[PDB]
Formats: sequence, C-alpha cells, structure tokens
Amino acid sequence: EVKLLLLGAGESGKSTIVKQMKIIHEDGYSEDECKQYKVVVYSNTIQSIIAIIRAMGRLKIDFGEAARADDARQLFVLAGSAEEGVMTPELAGVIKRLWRDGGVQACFSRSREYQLNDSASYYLNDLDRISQSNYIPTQQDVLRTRVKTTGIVETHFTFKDLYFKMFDVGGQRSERKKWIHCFEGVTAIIFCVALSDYDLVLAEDEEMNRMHESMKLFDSICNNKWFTETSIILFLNKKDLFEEKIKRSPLTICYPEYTGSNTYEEAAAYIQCQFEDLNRRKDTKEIYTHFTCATDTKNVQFVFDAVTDVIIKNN
Ligand SMILES: Nc1nc2c(ncn2[C@@H]2O[C@H](COP(=O)(O)OP(=O)(O)O)[C@@H](O)[C@H]2O)c(=O)[nH]1
Repeated sequence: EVKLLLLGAGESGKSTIVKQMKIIHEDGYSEDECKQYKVVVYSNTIQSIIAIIRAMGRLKIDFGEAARADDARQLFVLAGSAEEGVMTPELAGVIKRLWRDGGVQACFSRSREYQLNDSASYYLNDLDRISQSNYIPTQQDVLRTRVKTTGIVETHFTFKDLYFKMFDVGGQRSERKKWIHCFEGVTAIIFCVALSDYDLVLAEDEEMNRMHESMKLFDSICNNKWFTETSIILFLNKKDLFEEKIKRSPLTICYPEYTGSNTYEEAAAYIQCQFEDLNRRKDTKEIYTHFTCATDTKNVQFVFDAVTDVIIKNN
C-alpha cells in the first residue's frame, strides 16, 4: 500500500491527474459518467466565451462586425439555457458567431490579461461537435473540464502488485489547505506546477506572480520535517500550453533576471532549476521532476510508470 498526496496550486491539473488514474488503472469513464459531464462541458464553454466577451469590455476591444453586439446580448439571455445540458442551437449559433468574430479573437490572444479556463480554445473550436443534442463527451472532454475541488478527494487503484491511495487535497484556499494531518508520513508527494502560468498578470491585491507563489508553496512542502523520507515528485505540467506560450511572451515576464533566451528548452530547464534549487535538503532527498501534459492519457501513463519505479526503489 502506497500513499500519494497530490499538492499543487489552483488550476494546476490535480483533478486532471486523478481523472487520469481512473482512466489508466480503473475501468475509466463509462458513457453514463460522460453524460453527467455533459453539463460541465457545456457550462465550461459558456462561462469561457462569456469571460472573453466581458474582457472585450475592459481591454477596449470592438467586434469585427458590429453585428455581433446583439449576439453578445443574446448570450447572456440563454446563458442558463444550458443548465440541464440542453444547448439550444440558437445558443450554439451565437457562440459560433461570437468566437468566429475578429475582435473576440483579439481579446482572446490577449487572454493572459483577464483570466479564462485553460480548456477554452478546446471546446470553443470543437463546438460543432459538442452542439449535437446526442453528443457524448469524449474522454478527452471529461479530462478538459474544470470542476473546482471541494474537500479531500480519494482514489484507490492497483498497479504492479501494489495498492495505491491517491489524495487530491484541493481545499480552494491556501490556508484551508493546511491539513498537516495527511502531511505526517505519506509515501510520495506530487507537486504540480502550471508552467503556462509564468506570463499571467498581477492582480491589484496580488503581491507576487502566480509562478512565484507556487515556488514558495513548493519550498515549504519539500523542506518540511514531515516529508523527510517522503519521495518528492515534481510535475512541471501543462507543457503543451507553456510550449505554445514561449513564442509570443518572454520568460522575462515571470523571472526578469533571466538572461537566457526565450526558447522552450532553456526556459523549461530554467523553471526546473528554479524549483529544484529550493531544496536545502540532503543528497538522499533528491527531487524527481518530469515535464507533463496531464490531458494526454498516454503521456501520463508513461510518466506515472517511471514514477512508480522511483517509489519502489525507495522501499
Ligand atoms: N490544455 C491543457 N489543459 C490542462 C493540462 N493540465 C491540466 N489541464 C486543464 O487545466 C484545468 C485545471 O485543471 P484542474 O483539474 O482543475 O487542476 P486543479 O486545480 O489542480 O484541480 C482543467 O481544465 C484541465 O483540463 C494540460 O497539460 N494541457
């Protein structure tokens, strides 16, 4: 019996990782469980096109054809029509006109300014597929949904003649997350990092950028007495998002002191070194890191297998 504690910031992928364990070692998401996620996939898409809409307002963006103005109005009229997984085709057509319009797209490339779900461009492009009345979410659709994680989430599976209990803490509040109870002991920690988060944009109240806050969280998690012989596994996740982001936005955004160039590999190893250098601990406590795209069931599968061989080597 192995104990995996799943720790990360917000929107870091932990529910995506749990959903991946249920896919990979459990039987996976049956059609019924997909059908439940119908309404999630819907309201994710709606809140997301709404998000970009409202942010056209504050970033001062216009609609490529002003014909879209009333389309905007109609959105908010039928925003709740999809309460019960019923996307009327009127609602569909509105979301398509809006997403296809230029100015909406301009605000969306600005994206990093107004904060919007990572799986937005996904559903929004594949909207034709989704808008069928009889559409069933693909497994990748369920993996793309953001449901926000309430209390303490648990998962039991078996792998390689070994029982595993995984716990997503979530908690939705950085101090409610305290739960040092679970902290005591624990086979292995899985700290998850939203790479794509470097270039995000400081809030008014926000002291440091998201990336730095996560680094502090990791520094306290690793350099903890409870996790001395805990195996520490860092997922530098959303490598796909981050890989896309380096082209348009420099890593100088997050770390200013970075004199290396804005390429995938340099920036990725520099973030890696940034996190790994927080460990003041022994040479017996060497952090194990992997770069990861948690929505890729195959990528996860392979990573997690190398992870288990690590955890085994400790016992
Ligand atoms: N496109 C993409 N989305 C990801 C990746 N990893 C996680 N996500 C998405 O990130 C969003 C936040 O993940 P979530 O499961 O809520 O993480 P949590 O905050 O730790 O519970 C979800 O919509 C996931 O679908 C990735 O590598 N690529």
